[PDB]
Amino acid sequence: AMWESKFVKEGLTFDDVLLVPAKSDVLPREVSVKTVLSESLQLNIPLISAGMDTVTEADMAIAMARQGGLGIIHKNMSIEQQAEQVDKVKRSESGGIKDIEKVIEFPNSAKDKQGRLLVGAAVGVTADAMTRIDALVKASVDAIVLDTAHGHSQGVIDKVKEVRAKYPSLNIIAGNVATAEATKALIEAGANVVKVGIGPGSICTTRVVAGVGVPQLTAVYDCATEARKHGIPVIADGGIKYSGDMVKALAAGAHVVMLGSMFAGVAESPGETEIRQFKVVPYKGPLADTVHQLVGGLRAGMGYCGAQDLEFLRENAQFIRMSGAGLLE
Amino acid sequence: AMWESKFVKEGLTFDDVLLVPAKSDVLPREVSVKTVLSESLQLNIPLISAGMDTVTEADMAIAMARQGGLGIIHKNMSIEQQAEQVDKVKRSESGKDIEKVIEFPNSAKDKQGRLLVGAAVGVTADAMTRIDALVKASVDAIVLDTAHGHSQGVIDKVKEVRAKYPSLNIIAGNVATAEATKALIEAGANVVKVGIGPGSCTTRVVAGVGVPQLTAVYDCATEARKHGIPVIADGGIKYSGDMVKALAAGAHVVMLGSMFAGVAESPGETEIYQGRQFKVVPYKGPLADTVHQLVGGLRAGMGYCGAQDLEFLRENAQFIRMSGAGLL
Amino acid sequence: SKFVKEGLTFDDVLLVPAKSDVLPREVSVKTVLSESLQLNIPLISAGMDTVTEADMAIAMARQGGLGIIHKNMSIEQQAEQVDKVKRSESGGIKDIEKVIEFPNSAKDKQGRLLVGAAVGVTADAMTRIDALVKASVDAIVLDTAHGHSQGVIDKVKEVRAKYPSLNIIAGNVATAEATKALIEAGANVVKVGIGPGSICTTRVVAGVGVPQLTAVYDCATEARKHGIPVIADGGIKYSGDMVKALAAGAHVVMLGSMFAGVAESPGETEIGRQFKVYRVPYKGPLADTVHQLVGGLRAGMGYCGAQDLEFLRENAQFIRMSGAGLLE
Amino acid sequence: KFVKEGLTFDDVLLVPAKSDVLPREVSVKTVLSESLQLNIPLISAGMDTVTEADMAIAMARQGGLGIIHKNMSIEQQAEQVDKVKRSESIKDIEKVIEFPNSAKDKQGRLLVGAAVGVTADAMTRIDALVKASVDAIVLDTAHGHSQGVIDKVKEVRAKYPSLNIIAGNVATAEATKALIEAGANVVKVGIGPGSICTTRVVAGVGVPQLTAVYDCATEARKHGIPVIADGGIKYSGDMVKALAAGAHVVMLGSMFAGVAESPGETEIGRQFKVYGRVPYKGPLADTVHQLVGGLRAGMGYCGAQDLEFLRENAQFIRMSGAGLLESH
Repeated sequence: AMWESKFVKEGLTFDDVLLVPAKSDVLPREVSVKTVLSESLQLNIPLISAGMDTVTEADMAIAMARQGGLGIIHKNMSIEQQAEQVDKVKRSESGGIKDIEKVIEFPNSAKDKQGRLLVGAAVGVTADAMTRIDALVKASVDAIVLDTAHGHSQGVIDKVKEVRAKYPSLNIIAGNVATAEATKALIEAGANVVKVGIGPGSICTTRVVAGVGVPQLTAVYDCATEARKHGIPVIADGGIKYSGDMVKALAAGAHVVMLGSMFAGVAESPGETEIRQFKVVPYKGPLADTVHQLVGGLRAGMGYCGAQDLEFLRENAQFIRMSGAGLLE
Repeated sequence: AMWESKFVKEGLTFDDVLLVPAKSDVLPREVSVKTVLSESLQLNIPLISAGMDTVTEADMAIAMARQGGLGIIHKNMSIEQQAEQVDKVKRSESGKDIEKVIEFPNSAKDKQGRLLVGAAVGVTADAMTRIDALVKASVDAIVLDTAHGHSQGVIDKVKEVRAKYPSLNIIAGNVATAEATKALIEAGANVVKVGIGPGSCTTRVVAGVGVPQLTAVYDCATEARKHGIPVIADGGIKYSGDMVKALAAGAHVVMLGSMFAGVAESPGETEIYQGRQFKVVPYKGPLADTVHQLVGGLRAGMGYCGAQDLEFLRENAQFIRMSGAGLL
Repeated sequence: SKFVKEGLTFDDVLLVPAKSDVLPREVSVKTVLSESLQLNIPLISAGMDTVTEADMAIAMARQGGLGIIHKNMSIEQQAEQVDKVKRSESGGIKDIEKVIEFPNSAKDKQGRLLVGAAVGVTADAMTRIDALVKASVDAIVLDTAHGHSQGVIDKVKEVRAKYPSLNIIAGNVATAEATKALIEAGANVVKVGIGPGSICTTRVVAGVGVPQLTAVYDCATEARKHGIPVIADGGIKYSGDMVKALAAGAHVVMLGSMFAGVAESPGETEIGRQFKVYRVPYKGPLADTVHQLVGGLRAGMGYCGAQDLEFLRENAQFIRMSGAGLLE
Repeated sequence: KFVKEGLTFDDVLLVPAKSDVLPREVSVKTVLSESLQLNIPLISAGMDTVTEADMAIAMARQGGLGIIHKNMSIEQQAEQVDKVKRSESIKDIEKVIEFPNSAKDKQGRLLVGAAVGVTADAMTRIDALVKASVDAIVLDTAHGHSQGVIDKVKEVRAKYPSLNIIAGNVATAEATKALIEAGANVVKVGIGPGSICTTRVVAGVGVPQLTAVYDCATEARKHGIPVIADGGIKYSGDMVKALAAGAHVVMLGSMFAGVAESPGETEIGRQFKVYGRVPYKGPLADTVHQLVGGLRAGMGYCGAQDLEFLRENAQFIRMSGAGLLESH
C-alpha cells in the first residue's frame, strides 16, 4: 500500500557522506572537469549561474562563459532588456576570431557553432511566455530555463511541451524535480537538461511551510539514475556546502552543478559597488579569482578518487556514511 | 516476552521526516481543506483551538467557527459560565440570518445554521453534572481531558455518557497506543485526541514515558480508521511544515494551543507598552492572519503532493527520513 | 566487523504508556534486596563524603531507602556512624513517634534503622569490616570505577565465607560475564555502572565505557535468573532516568551528586542565600528531593498499569527515540 | 553507494572484559620491525612545529619514536639525525640509567626517523641520512595521489632493503596492499587527520580514523604488517581505541605543539610557546605519561597484558548520535 511502505525510507545530504579515496594514478593537472550538455551546450567546467536578478545579468553571464561555464540571464526584467542582455553577452567579442585579444587570455572558453560563447536565459510561465522566448532565440540564445517554484507543476510541464514542438533547435532545461519519476516526466515532455532543486537550499524553503522536499544528495542521485537512461544530464541546484560537496554531487550522477549564492559577492553580479564593501554576501572579487577555488577543489577531489574525467567519477564512485553524532565538527 | 522485545521499538516525530512530492495536476487553489468529524461535527479547515485557559473561550471560538474550524471552551470556571459561553457561540447565527455569511464564506455551522462549538469538561466526580449544562446549551463536542489520559478512569466516563444520552459527540484524550486509541472507541468515543509527550503536556523529563508524535499519530489514526473514527493530534506541531506531516500522518484535524495565544481572540485583558500590543506575551492579532497563514501554506504542501482534499493526502502519503546532518 | 553492537542510555529511550488499572495511591514502591535487606523506596545514597554520613543514613532510612556510609574516615569513626543509625530507633515506646513521624521508615527485624557501609579492597578491608558488623551494619560495599576487577571478586570470596549472613554489595560492573562472576563470588547485591561519560571521564582517558541502559539490562538479566538484584550507578539526572533505570531491571537507584547539597549532607552550611560547603548551593530537606523523585515514580509506573516494580520491569515497553528528539 | 558506514573515535567505547591484568604487569611495548622495537606506542610527527633533533632525543628516551622533520636543508637534516645517534652510547651510565624505557639501536643509540619527500631530490636526502645512521624514514604525503610515493618506496626499497621505510598516507585496504607490496614495512593510516579537518572539502576527500585504522589493519595483518595512526587523536582514550582496533603505534603533532623540546620559543607571567601562540605544556616526559597511564588503564578493564592481547581480545559497541555533548 501507499500508506504502508513509507516510513523506513531514508534520505541523505552532501554533508552526511564522504567519498572513498581510490588508487590514484591521476593528478589534478590531468583531470578533466568538462561536461557535455549538448552539441550547442558544450561546457568546459561543470558550473552554471542561476537565473536570479541578484546573481546573473549580462555583466555576470559573460564572465562564466569566458571561463568555460554558463550564465543564465534573469527573467525579472522586461523582454526588451532581457533579449538585449542575451545578445549583448553574444556580441561582446563572441562569434568572431577577429578579436584574438579576447582569445589570447581566456584559455578554456566554452562556445557554440559560430564560436560564440554560451548564454542562457530564464523564462517565466507568466501568461505571455512564448513571446519572451521568441526574442531570445532570435537573440541567438543557446538555452532557456522554464522554471518556477512550481517547478514540476502541470503548467510548467505544459509550457515545456508547448515549446519543443514549436522549436527545433532550442535546448529546454527543465526543473525543479526531486524524484526519478519526475525526471522522466520532464524528459518525455521535451527536456534535454533536467534540474534538481526542490528544497535544495533556501531558494525554495518550503520545508518549513509546505513541509516538502527531498535531501539533495539522494535527490541528485535518484534523478540522475533515471536521466541516464536517456543520456540526459542533470543539474545540481543547491545543497552545496563547499566545493568539497561539488565533488560529492558530480559523483552521484551529475554533469553540472548550478550556483547562486557564490555569485552574490562578485563584481560582475548586480549591485552598486561601495568602497565598507557591500552590494545592493558583501563582496568576493573578480569571478576569475573565485572560480579556480571551486575548480581546484574539484580537481584534487577527483585526483583523490582517481577520476580523470567527470564520467569515470560517477561510474567508479563509492561513498561512506558518517554517524549523526560528531558530524558537525 | 515484554522483556526481550521491548528495546527494538523505534520512534519518530514530525521534525524527523519530509513529505515526498508527487506528479501533481493539483494546485493549492483547487485543493479542499474541508474535514468531517461527525454528523453534526464537520469543518472546512483541519484546525481546532485547544481547551486551554490562555487560548479559547467564547471570543476565540466564534472566530474559529467562522474561519471554518472549532473552539474548545475550557473547563476551569463555573458550569453556568461554561454554559454561558457555549450558547454565546451558538446564538451567534441561528439560520433571515444573512450579513454574516458574506463576512466569511468558510463558516462552520450545524444543521440549523448555528455556529459549532466544543468544550472540555473535567473527568471528576461532578463531570456529568457539568456536561449537564453543556448539552442543554447545545455544545457540539465535549472533551474528556485529564492528567490521566488513557487510563481506566477516563474510559469509565465515556461509557457513562454514551450509555445514558447518546446525542452528543464525545471527544476523549489522550491516547498514544493503537490499543489505547481503540479502547475509548469501544467505550463510546467518536473522535480521539492523540499526543503524549512533546519532546522538551510535559511528561518525559521526570516521568520518562511517552511516544514520539509522528509515530503516535500514525499508530492511532490507523487503528481508529478500523472503526471509521477520526483522530486529533495533540502536540508536536512545531510549524507550518509539521501540520502537513501531521495531516499526512493520518490526523483529520490539527488542534493547536499556544499557537493561538497572543492572537487577539484569546481571553483576557489587553496591555499596551511598545507599539505592538501584548496579552495578559506577543499580541499576534486577528486570528485570520495566522489561520490564513496556517492554511495558505497547507494548500502548497498538498499541491506539492497532488492532493485535492485531505482524503488523497493519507492514502498516497510518502515520507523521507531526515539523516544525521539533515537534522542540523 | 566487531563494531555493530549499540549501547543505550536512559537519554536514548522513553516508556510507552500501557493499559492502566492503577492510581497513584495503589502502587507499592517497596523493594527487596534480601531477606534482611528490604526497602520502602527504591533509593540509595552513594557512599561518598559529599553525600552520606549518619544523619543522611538516618534520613534516607526514614524515607524508606538505605544510606551507605562512606569510608574516607577511620575504622572507629565509620563504626561510630553505624552505631548512631542502629540505636536510632529502639522498637520500644520511646521511639514509636518516629514510627508515627516516619511511616515509610525501613528497619531490621528489631526495629533498628537500616544502614549500609562501604569498605576498600585491600588487606585493611577486613579490619574495617570487623568494626562494621560489630555494631550490626546491614549492607557493605567495595565500590570503585573498576569493572571486571579481579580484586573485588577476591574480597567477596573472603567476606562471604567469614560472614555467610551479610549483605555484600560489590561493584561496579556493566557486563554479564562480570555480573556472573560477582554472583560467583558469594555476593547477593550488585552495583552496575562503568564509565557513564555524561558525568565522569572514564571514557576520555581509558576509552572504556558502557551506556547505562545497556549495562543495567545486561546485568539485570544475568542477575535475575539467579535471584539477584542490581543497582544502577551513575547516569541519573532526574526522576526520568530513575524510572527508566527501574524498568530496565534495576531494583534500586543509587544517587550521590544530586543528594550532595541536601540538608542531611555532611557538608557544612553558611550564608543572603543558603549554600552547602566543602561547590554546591543549598536545597533543603532530603524528603523534598525524595518525594520529587518517588512521587514521579508513582506517575511513571501509573501510565504503564504497574502496581509494583516487579510488574514494571517485567512488562516494560521501551521506545527508542529519534535523532532530533530533544534538539527540537 | 550510500549504506556504507564509517566510524570515528567518538563512536566507540571499549567494553570491560576479564581484568586479570594490572598496570604493574601490562606492557605497552610495541614493535614495528626487528630494528624498530619501541617501548611506548607513540611517534613524533615530522613537522616544523613538532620535531627537532632535541625533540627526537626526548621522544626516544621513553621508548617512542622521533621523526626528524623535512623542512630544512639536507645539510641541517642529517646533522639533526646524527646528534640523536651520538647523544648517548653505556659510556654515560646515568644518561642511560636516567631513561631506562628508551628505544635504541644495536649500539644503544637512540632510535630516529627522517621525513623524506617523494621527489628526485629525495635520494640525495635519504643517502645523507643513512650516512648519519638513521633508523627509519617516512615517505608520506597528501600529494600521495601521485603514486610517486609507491614509485619512490620501491625505488628506495631496492637500494635499501634493510631500511625501515614508513609509507603513507592511506585509509583504505586496497591502497594498503599497494604500499605494503611496494616494500613498505610500515604503513601510515589516515586521510583527513586535522584537529579540524578541512581537506575533506578544501582538498575534497576523507575517511573516519576508526574505520581507516581497522580496515587497513585487516589486510596488513593478513600478511603481517603493522599500521600507524596519524594525528587524529585528541585524548588518551583515542589512543587505546585505535590501538585495539589493530594499530601498533600512534602519531601526533599538534597535541604536542608547545612542549619544551618541540621547536618554538618560550615567551611571557605565563609561558607561551611561539611555535600561533601555544601555552606551555611542560617537559615532554610530563605531557606523555598523562597518556600512557590512561593507555595502561584502558587495557586493564579489557584485561590485556599487551596490545596484541588487546587487539585480539577487544570488542566494540556503538553509542547514540542523539546526544553526546549535551549528555556530558
